[PDB]
Amino acid sequence: AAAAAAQAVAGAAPVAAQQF
Repeated sequence: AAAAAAQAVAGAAPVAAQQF
């Protein structure tokens, strides 16, 4: 669970950064 959690956030982060 931890590894997956972390990986989804790492991947998502920069996307959100481009829009807000």
